[PDB]
Amino acid sequence: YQLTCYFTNWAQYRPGLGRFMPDDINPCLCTHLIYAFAGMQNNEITTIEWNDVTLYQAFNGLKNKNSQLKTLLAIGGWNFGTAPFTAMVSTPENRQTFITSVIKFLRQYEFDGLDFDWEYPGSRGSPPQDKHLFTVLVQEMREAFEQEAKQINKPRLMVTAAVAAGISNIQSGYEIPQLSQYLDYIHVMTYDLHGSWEGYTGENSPLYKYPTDTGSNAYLNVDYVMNYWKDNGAPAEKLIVGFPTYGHNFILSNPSNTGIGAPTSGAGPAGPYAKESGIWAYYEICTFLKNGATQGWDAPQEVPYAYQGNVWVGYDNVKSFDIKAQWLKHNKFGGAMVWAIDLDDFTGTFCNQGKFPLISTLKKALGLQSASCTAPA
Ligand SMILES: CCNC(=O)c1cccnc1N1CCN(C)CC1
Repeated sequence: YQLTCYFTNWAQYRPGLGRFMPDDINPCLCTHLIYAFAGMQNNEITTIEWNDVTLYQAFNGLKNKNSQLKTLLAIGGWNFGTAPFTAMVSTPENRQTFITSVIKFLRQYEFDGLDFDWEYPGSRGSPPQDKHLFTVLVQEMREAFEQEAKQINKPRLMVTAAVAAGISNIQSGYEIPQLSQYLDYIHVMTYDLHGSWEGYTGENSPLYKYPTDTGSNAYLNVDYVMNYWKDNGAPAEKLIVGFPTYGHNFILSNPSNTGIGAPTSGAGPAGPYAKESGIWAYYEICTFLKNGATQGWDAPQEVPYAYQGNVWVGYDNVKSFDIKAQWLKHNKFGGAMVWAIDLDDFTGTFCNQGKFPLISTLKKALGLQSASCTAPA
């Protein structure tokens, strides 16, 4: 199994104990590390933060401590949107310009591959033709990587993608069988499956449906999404399950109603570290629990929740990560990806469950405890 962990280049701006840099990553923890995010200018890949070059060096320098560790650069993300992707795939010339730039960039800064985080082909402004053009782009990148590997006599660069969990987004976004052929790994975003935008409490990443989930709401769980990808053409072995080291919080309309599907008035408060509206890092959630919140367990969906006064949070813990990992193994998927390494309790001081408690749970469960962690020769 792979254990693939996203690192975010804005975690550096968090105050005090929240500050997270590439050198805070245990190089033995994950099998793959993904750097979020790269940008695009004139159909060519670029940095986005002022100090990305320095951070790349520290990030890829972690491979000097683990001979087996591989790194990838993720281009795009939510705020990036679809416009530069649409423009880049719109002509063969623009795609070639991009692919050439990527090969040069990854080799220069010593990344082992590219993760496409186009959110999403065929939606959020992206026209219908981008569904097929995304397939074309990925195939062309894969084949360019194959050719480059032989010309310079080095291992081939990897091409992966973070992909939609919403069924509508999947249907308008991906030619699954064709796309799966050329991608090395498919990182399925099996989280953000519920949120305050719905007007009621719901879990961030429930494994199974809740009894009341009817119609299209029955699709908002890890099991359905992963199986949808598999049943519609993606090989299980290439499919990577998304694991969140964060939760979504809510403001309860009635503090007396604290169950799944309880009416809410909006997003819960930003945390003191990640400072994200409606989102708490796992370590921020641990503070919530320590400060007197009541623990809940969503039994049908195998995930925890917690509430105090008018604040409700749906999240993942050691128990839920374990259950999901056992499920993953039973279904013979390629492994797990984690958003994000900087949201786990990396210091171990918030949750008192050791360093990186959530990711460590996956490392143990996926048979990676005895994985090689030695500097290269
Ligand atoms: C911060 C923006 N993140 C992304 O675009 C992203 C890219 C790849 C995988 N997961 C992503 N998240 C979507 C937003 N969620 C709140 C966390 C996970």
